[PDB]
Amino acid sequence: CGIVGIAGVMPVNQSIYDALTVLQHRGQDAAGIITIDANNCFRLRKANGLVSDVFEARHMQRLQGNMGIGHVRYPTAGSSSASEAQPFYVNSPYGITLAHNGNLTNAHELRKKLFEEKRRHINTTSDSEILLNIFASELDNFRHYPLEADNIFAAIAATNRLIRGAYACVAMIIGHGMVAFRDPNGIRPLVLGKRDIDENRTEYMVASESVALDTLGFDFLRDVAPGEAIYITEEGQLFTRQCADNPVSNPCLFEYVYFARPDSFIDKISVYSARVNMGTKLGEKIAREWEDLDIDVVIPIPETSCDIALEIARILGKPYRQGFVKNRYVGRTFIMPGQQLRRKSVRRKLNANRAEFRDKNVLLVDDSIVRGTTSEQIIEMAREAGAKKVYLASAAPEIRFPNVYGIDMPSATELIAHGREVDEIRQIIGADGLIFQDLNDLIDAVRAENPDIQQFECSVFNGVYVTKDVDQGYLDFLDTLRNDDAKAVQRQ
Amino acid sequence: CGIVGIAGVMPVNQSIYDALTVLQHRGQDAAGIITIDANNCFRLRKANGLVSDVFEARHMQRLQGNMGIGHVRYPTAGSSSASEAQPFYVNSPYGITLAHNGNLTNAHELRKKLFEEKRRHINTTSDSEILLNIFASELDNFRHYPLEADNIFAAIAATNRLIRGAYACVAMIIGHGMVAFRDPNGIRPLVLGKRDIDENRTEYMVASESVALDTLGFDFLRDVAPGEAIYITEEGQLFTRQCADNPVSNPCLFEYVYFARPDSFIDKISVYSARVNMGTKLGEKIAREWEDLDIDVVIPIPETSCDIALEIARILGKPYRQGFVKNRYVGRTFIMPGQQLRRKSVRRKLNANRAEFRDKNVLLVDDSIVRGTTSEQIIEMAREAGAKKVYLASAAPEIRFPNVYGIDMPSATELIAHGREVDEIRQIIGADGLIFQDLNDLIDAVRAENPDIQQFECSVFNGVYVTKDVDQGYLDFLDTLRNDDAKAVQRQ
Ligand SMILES: Nc1ncnc2c1ncn2[C@@H]1O[C@H](COP(=O)(O)O)[C@@H](O)[C@H]1O
Repeated sequence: CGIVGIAGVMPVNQSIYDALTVLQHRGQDAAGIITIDANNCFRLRKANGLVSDVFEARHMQRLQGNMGIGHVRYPTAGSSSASEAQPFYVNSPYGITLAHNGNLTNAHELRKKLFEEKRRHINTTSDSEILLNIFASELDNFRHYPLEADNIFAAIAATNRLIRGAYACVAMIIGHGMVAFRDPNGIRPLVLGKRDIDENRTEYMVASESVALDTLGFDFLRDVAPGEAIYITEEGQLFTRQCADNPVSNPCLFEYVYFARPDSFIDKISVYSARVNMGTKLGEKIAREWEDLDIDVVIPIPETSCDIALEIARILGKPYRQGFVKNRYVGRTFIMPGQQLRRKSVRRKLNANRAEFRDKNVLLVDDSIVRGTTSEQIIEMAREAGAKKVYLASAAPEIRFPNVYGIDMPSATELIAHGREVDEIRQIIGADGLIFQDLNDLIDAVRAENPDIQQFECSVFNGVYVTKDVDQGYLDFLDTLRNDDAKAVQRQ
Repeated sequence: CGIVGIAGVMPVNQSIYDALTVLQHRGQDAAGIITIDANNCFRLRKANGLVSDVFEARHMQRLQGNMGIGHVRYPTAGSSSASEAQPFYVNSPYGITLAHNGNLTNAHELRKKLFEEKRRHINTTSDSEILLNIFASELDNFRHYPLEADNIFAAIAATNRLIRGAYACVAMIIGHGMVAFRDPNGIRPLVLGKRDIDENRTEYMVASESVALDTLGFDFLRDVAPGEAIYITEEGQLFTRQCADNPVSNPCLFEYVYFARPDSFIDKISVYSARVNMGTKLGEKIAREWEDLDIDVVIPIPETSCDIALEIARILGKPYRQGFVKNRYVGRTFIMPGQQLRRKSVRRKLNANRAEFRDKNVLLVDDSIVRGTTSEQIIEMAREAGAKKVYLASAAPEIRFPNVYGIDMPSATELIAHGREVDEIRQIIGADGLIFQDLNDLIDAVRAENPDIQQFECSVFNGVYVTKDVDQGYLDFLDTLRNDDAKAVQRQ
């Protein structure tokens, strides 16, 4: 998911729209934008589909005000295509709205706490609504008006003690301002920016990625620190505070692997550069370990893999050819009574340039291998195209565990790498040869861009969750959400 | 514009829908599909928008039949966005539908002929409607029913003798079958494919690009030769006949340069390979002419330019780096009361990776330059990013002339290279150095993939129109049309 928040001195709707357009790659399932108009009332518009689908002229009209936050969703367990999208909001205390990217590992607990102690009803399965409510109830502990920045930081701190997992949020509070905070572990991305209009009138902005600041002409100030809370008042003043106890930087290694746009700088690290380095490391490993076999060309599997494979091709000193072209326009498949000769699912996504495979032992490069069904077919497609030997190289290490901090992944039992050795996986997908990026390699490659970061969040590879609170009782609860999501979507 | 036609032994609506999505790059203004149902009646659905927007479940359900044609439009003169899209259909004689990619230079004269000799009214300005009525008019010369393949071909030849321009056409005549033909010069792209169901049944299909055959699992048969016609009966019989005098192969050069997909093989030439070749020619040329320039990095402008730039960087022995990222999703700007318009952005379509320009002399590579408006802003961005010297290389030569063969292009007036010298253009766009590919070189690059092609269609570069019927007078006519087009679109 991706979030944006702009506190400006002029109408923020188009900016929030444009900003979401460049964050669109973080979730195309749904989109929402909410602003505070001249009368101190929220103006909301959220629905499923791309940003362009969701917002029309009549919708932009009503999205009045000089401050608003936006969100683009990625379907997950607890928030399917059918569920209510973000941002959510409550009218008390004062009127709060919030959008978030990340996942609360103690969500269930919190829903219970909220009901028993605060009698606060959570109407959806979105942990975003829970988070908004915990935050809301904490602000309810201040009897006087208006609130002082500390109050808000107190609330935020309290919230950090109560919730667990990964999160990067932005929210607004009527009559006061806009706030944004990152989890104590700095797992989920969040950056701050500004844009001076004139003498003493700066507009501030926060977003999941730097590309949102760029596209709007905002000056990149810095990343929001782990456990830190930012608060911009309605008068344009920026305040900050450390709201966590033991803040640590354990950036999500996946953001760098393929989820984030390569022109983004996350925690002083360039996604593009990081990826190139991944090609260097993998290319070196391949030269070392696959010394004897004869590959004739390196072929990336769109999209992420392009620059990485190029680097590997360079290291291997072999030609790089664009063998697969991605079908940028994917249509809907209509269920019609007797779909005679259907189109191959894989071909729905990619197309193979026959000329690049004929009688060539090819080496395909992909950012990651999750299910393997896909992988198996891509390999199959290559053999169909005329490739003698088809070898696969993954830029990411074996994905063995599901992500519970913000990235939608299938259950541990669906991940083909879970409980399998490289050679088995190779046989299941039919690759003549398979090879993965070693985890420490991947780390060095990213860490090279910023040695200050000493540990990354990489549980999907090692099964080590920085928050420690992930268990099967919890993993199974996520599956209950997913099931209700599937019956809801199936119902539709 | 792109076209597709399938003569199948089972429903074709989803397949045609599938085909058009991989040809979506050929036109995104409007889409249309038309099938002949079990009752020998036309099933049509056509509207403005992408294929995935025009076709909803209820429409697909109506599109019943085992034979149909599809069309994705790119707005041109006469066929503005507000204009009725394709396919078009006449109820007589027999019932004919036609969809085409190209343009008729003698359209205006033909429209007059139709009215005076056949009292055939043309409701739109789309030359396709004229092409259809001409064809219809020719088929109206036959008494006996049904029509023998000979009558259809004779009719097609008669048509070829009256119309002039470039055109790849697909049409269906009720109770008979589908016919496809290519202009006598072989300008517009058209391929034939086949899919074998069993011993006694085969489905055939035609498309502007082979990528459409590829995706539907059709075996590539061959390109439809210039002046040739293809007839596929409702019973599955394929007929081919040469319907033009002195046909010659002059494939459109712009297809290979930018218009077509890299994974297509237009007239035996792989678009990808042609593109890579262009980078060799341009790299060598730069290495020769720009011998003393300090070029720190080769940065391609997405996306056509990527693989080309890669080649140039190899030739120059300079590092290739992704300094520009194309925002895959783009939205519309809104007309709201009171707000200020800031409708002047390439930043909406592109984002610059700052770190890749800082204190560097960059060589920006683009596929072509038309109005120069884009390139100016691209160069500006690169300067904003901190680049010292900004040089520009254009994969295509100077576009000084308007295209009148199916490819949309602004009037000569809006063409920056029209009436200007390289240096002059460089000054207008603010580049430190500007270099274009030599036309003869471009020809080598493409011709290298298929030496049998003597001459190509280069009018946009040299002003030589292979149909020998274009002159200032006619050019003015096309502009009066663009003025009518504007008004209809401004109106909506
Ligand atoms: N006829 C065309 N219509 C639209 N875009 C084009 C066309 N020819 C080239 N382009 C693209 O537009 C850029 C040139 O446009 P302009 O700056 O308007 O001259 C190139 O990078 C191409 O991607």
